[PDB]
Amino acid sequence: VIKLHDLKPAPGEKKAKTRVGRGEGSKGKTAGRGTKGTKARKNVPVMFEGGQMPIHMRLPKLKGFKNRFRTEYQVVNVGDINKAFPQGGTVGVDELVAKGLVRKNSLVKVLGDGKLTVKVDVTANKFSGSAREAITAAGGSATEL
Amino acid sequence: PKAKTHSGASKRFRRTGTGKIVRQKANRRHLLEHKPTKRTRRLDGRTTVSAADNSRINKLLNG
Amino acid sequence: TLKVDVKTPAGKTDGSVELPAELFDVEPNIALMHQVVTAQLAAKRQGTHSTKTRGEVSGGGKKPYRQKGTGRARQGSTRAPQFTGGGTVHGPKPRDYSQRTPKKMIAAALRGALSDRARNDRIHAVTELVEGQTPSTKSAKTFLGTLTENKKVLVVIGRTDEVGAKSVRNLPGVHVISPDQLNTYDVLNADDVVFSVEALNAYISANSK
Amino acid sequence: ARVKRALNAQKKRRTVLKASKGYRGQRSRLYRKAKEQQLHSLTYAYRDRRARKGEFRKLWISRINAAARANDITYNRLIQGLKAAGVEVDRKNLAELAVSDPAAFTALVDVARAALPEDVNAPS
RNA sequence: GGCGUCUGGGGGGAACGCGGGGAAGUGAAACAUCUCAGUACCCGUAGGAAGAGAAAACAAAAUGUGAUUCCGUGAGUAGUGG
RNA sequence: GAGCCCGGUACGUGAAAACCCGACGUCUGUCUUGAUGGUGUUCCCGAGUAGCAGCGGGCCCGUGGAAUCUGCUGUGAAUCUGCCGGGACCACCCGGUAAGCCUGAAUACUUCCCAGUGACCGAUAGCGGAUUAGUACCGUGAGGGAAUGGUGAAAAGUACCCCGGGAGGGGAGUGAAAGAGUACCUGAAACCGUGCGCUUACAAUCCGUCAGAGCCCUCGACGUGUCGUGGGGUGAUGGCGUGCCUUUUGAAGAAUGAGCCUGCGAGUCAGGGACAUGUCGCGAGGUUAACCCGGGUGGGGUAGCCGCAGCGAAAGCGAGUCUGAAUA
Repeated sequence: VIKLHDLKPAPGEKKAKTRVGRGEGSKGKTAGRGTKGTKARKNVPVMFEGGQMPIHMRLPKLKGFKNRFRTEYQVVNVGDINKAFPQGGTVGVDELVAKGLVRKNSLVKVLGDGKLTVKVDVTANKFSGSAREAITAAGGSATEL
Repeated sequence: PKAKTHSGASKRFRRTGTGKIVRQKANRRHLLEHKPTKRTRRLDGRTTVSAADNSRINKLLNG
Repeated sequence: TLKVDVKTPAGKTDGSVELPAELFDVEPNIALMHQVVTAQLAAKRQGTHSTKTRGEVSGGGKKPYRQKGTGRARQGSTRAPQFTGGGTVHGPKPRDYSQRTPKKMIAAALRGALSDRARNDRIHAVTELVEGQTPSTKSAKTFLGTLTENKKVLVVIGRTDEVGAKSVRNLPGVHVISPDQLNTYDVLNADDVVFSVEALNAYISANSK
Repeated sequence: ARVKRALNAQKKRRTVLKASKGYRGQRSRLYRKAKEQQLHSLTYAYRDRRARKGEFRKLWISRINAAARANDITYNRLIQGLKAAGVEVDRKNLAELAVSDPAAFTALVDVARAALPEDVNAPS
């Protein structure tokens, strides 16, 4: 029977802290800082390079902008359709949300990577011609919105 | 608090699918009057970052 | 699948419960149970420990004497650590100790614990501990003597059944609980566990859906 | 939480200052002065443990050589002779013989006399 | 303006608030723009809490939301910047 | 070391008076002499303001293409086909109706008060202050700013005698113990001395170490004293041997620091922060935040975040995409 004096974490989980500056057997008199200098008294930044114009100040900037009004779509591929719809049939945004292939506030797109032999009445926002054709071949309804 | 990001390292450094780091190349803006086109042509595109500065650039980008 | 017989104070049995299989055949993960109880105790632990560093002590805000000419060392405040009255340096501070263990790890702990007790036949049930609406600890103590001989024991009685709580509260070993706040430390510290039948039904039809 | 440090120091102080009963002055009373001398002391003990071998061997050789030279043979040729004769006795015990029983040592001397080469400075 | 009468105010306070003023050492491996900070401090007035508060607001063609404030996220992002 | 001794707890009781909550009836107003809708045109819809220009503040926004909100000057309009905004601006549509005023609840905070909790301290710590503590003392003054806890179960605090001027002590006593005497729990080290054994006044010593004579103590087997698988203190004499730390190419170093003891004194904490790596749960899924309910550490909470497809400055396309006239 278990008690509280019969619990023990797994081997290798817990580990001994380095207590540094309490002995000249483990780490003493320098604590892994070496000897005198800026990296001994205090520390040093990461974005300083001696005095020469750093990489983040002598390379060009990347070109262009973002178009804040971009519409990123969230994709689904036909492979996962065939892998989570054996019976085939109607497939909407919520049918996809059920199987857990896209997010909840999704704005969806459809793409023809994987094989398609099941029959599916897919509903999405926008498709690709490969899905148009693949649904045309597996005999299904690619009735977009 | 949070770890704030570096503006320059975000504006002159991106990441691809497999985690590579990418930059552009130098001596492209001005004084093109005398630079031959092949020299103007290997400087286009992007280029993968070196090894030696990958770590520094990780530390700048992330926090 | 494990079966339990309800028990009565007057010396009889009412019926049998047929406990689930999945709650009470879980195999325990000792690291899991360790982690979770450690978290519980940590969150119990309050962080009332504070000290006054060099910047909160009284005074010290004047260079007590010269830099040179004196003979003696260099000093910048009369409250620095190396003095006697001076500031704590890296001291205790008021802090929180809670850590965020997830629901699934917690419940896995509890089910595994109840399994550890069930397999060894330490989960007893009971309709009640008392006769009508008058507490008397002698009753409950005699009934637990009937039902158990071990030192320590857990009791799970609901909220409305206040008489059993008020009765068994004062005993040395006992540590009573409501099944809405059912936990793991309180289970594992025990040797036997006495559920009410209402409690079992609530627990099971609350978890199982 | 606050941990007074008294015991955890007293331990080693007691150790050292027990191990320096015989030293003369501040090496026998004070931890910061006996610690140092313990360093030097243990070190000198180590070194002397490695070197008392050579000390004793030197001694044994002086005894052997004087014994032999009073029996009119040199050390070097004695050991040449015993090496030739395959005799196994070591120098500690040759010296013990020299002290206690010179007769047996003279017998060994005679063995070596017998077993040495004829023309010791030959080109062989 | 002078005379009489009647009622108020006057100062203290440990923090918390609102309006106004308002630095510097520091960081930038120098430095003035910038930052430290509209912080410390100073002023005038409060209350048991204050201030804000009922759309001359958001939003994007969705048939949408419906006073304000304080918390979580959005976000260390869009961006701004010798 | 007390569940059953005491104080008190679980629990139930209790307020003449004052104070606070609502509850009422007074008292006070207030609509009641009224409303729903119709119908075509004049009038009103908050003026030195909104707006524009010039210097400025603050808004993610450092004068920039820079809206909205605003401060001082100067100029200065209309009332519903009116006006202000939807990041210069213009036309369309949309929303809203400024320049008059009040507005609770959620929120922040504790001089003081009440009751408790502590993997907080326990007299060089903890509030500066367990002790007369913002006192003594310092400074003209603003202002600084200390030190000192413990007899024992109860003072039964040594009556009496002796030495001494007295302090102080020795006996006699109290007391379980005066190795508890109002300098008092225990009572370390440095430091200060008294006795006992060895050794030391012809010798050049980082003060020790290795060998070791001699003497003294001790345990044991024996025999009139005696070696030993011994052990311990001193140790004549011989050999070897240039303090400790920091920093230095290099210090026994005539380079720095330390009089000695005792106590105190320096990689810490926060944060769903970042990266890397062990371990545990789940597994193409994972996890909740604030918050709500919970005497507790527990249950809920889908807003969010990370993954699951990227390329491209961008439109955009999509296992392909970008450049390019091109499958080159």
